[PDB]
Amino acid sequence: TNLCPFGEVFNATRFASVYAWNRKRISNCVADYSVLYNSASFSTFKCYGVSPTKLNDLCFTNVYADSFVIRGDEVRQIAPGQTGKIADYNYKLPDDFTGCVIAWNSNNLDSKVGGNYNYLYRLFRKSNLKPFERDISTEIYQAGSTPCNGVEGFNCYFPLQSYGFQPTNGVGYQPYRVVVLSFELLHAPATVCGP
Amino acid sequence: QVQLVESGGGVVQPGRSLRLSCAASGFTFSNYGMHWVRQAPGKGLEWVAVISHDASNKYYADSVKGRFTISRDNSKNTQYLQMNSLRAEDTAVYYCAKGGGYSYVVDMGPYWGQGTLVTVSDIQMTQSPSSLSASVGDRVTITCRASQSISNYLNWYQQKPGKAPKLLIYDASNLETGVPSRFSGSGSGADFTFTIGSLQPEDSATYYCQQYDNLPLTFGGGTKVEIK
Amino acid sequence: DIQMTQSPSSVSASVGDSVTITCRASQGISRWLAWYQQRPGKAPKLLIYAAGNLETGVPSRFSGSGSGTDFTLTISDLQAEDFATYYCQQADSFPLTFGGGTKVDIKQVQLVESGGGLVQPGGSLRLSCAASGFTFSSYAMSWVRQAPGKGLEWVSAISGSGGSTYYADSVKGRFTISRDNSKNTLYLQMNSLRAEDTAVYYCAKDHLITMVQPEYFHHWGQGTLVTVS
Ligand SMILES: *[C@@H]1O[C@H](CO)[C@@H](O)[C@H](O)[C@H]1NC(C)=O
Repeated sequence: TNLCPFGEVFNATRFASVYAWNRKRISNCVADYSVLYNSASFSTFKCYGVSPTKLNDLCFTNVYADSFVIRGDEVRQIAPGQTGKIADYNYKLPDDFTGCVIAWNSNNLDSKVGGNYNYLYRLFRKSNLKPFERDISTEIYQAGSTPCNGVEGFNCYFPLQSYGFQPTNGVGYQPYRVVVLSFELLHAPATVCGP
Repeated sequence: QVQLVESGGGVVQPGRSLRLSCAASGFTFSNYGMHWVRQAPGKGLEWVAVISHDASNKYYADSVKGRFTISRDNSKNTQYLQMNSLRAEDTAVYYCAKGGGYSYVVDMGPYWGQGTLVTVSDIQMTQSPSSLSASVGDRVTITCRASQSISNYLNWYQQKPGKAPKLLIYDASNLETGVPSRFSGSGSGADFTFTIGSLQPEDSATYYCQQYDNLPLTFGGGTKVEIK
Repeated sequence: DIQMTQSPSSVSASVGDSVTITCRASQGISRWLAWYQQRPGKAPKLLIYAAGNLETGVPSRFSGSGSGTDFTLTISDLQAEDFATYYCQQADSFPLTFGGGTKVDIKQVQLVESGGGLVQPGGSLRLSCAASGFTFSSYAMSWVRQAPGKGLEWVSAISGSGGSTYYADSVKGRFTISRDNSKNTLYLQMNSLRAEDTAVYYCAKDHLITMVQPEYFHHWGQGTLVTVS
């Protein structure tokens, strides 16, 4: 009787940026989704494919968890068939997504008096991102026709922009923690059932 | 019932072209993607190339760049690898591995083929010691350093002679099914340690450590363990 | 303006006793605090970050608690190697402020610093911080100095790209900080030295990837002594 270590990922002290989201693999344990579904502490709980109404009696081969931090206005962009800065340049989901996402407000931890500038996002890219693709490059973007030559100047901008978080900001400009769960199903023994 | 087989092996003179084929079964091949790994006789492992789930992003190694081409055909559950201008240092055993679904090209696990023999007639990981000897019931400790921070993105392999590598420890000391509790590990950041308890005669093999933090996959030097 | 008051100033105990230390703040700092210990003749070592997050190498015998304004630190069993000086600092507003310190009595990455020396008052000096084994441009670097008989004091910091500069109130207009990404080195150019500028200067770094703000200090250097007379 091994319990799935969900405490290490949901109750983690430090989270990752949206452009560098962390991925964790969970296997060979027993998971109780009823406790998570009855926490009354998550602002948003909406997902497609599987019904959250007590469907923990299913066996899956593996479970993958993705974590990142965004603001309130960009929470809607984390959904299949969505467009925006995040959906195109930072995190893209397939149209046939099979999983669930959990988001809650964390203004009491991630905010900082005077401004917290350690959270960044990508604003310039040559083309849209494919689903489940991670880009961590820091190459100087060429906006016009004059090559940047590795230096910043006219029509040469850094591809990353830093979030500005303050405790006095509005609800639409407050940090939010997002957790994404994915279920894999193959011709495998599928030891992850969680009765 | 996931199986992988190799085809197309042979002997060719330098300056010609050869093509290999790998067939997959037991899963949806259409939206996962595969890897290519080779191992020279008497040397370590080396990552070659990877393809996406829709044949839109292809990546190669520095030593095979410009001469190797990877192709996909989502109609027969087969994979193609085109080799041009083969040289003397291309004599190695080639394995086709299973990757991560969609555009996750940094996923790789316990899914290896039997391998084929072809003969022609960044982050740096250091592993120490290069060799080790012990008695029947000694304790074995292996260290695998890293060139930078890779977080918890390290796993360990075991390879018996004449056989494909076997995964024992994955994702920073998480045990895998069908593995005894004797094997264990610890570490995070840039320092990792692999530990073996009360040794047994059937533990004589070579162990490797490899990282999957970024696209260029790199392996460890290796350590041979024999009973004294 | 955000100075932290630390009590008690000193405490004496035997082996097996329990010692508690309180660190207050002028205003709420949420969960931005750290604890350090410094043995005589050695650089400070981090023990607890955030509020109660134990370090991997520190034994589970050290515990911390508190949030907002009141913070406490407790040692379960006192041993012969637990006698040192402890400090508390905040990392949410600039400039960063350290604690007074508490005295307890018996009852991969490499950093090299050079450039210290004796100079006439009113002169100038330049210090260099050398870093290797990691990505220099992915972290923010800070300069910290300690008086020969006083506590720590935060001097200045530099951003990971070089576009942001932070200076203390007692060094503005006379000090300058810069970095060279190509050579993987950090610079500290200072002018108009006074007799009150004699201290051992340290080079600090954070374990986590921080690009704009230094926050905590996980790695410390060896230090250079500068004497003005
Ligand atoms: C996280 O911690 C809180 C309080 O410590 C607890 O109520 C919650 O169940 C924890 N999360 C998980 C997934 O156990």
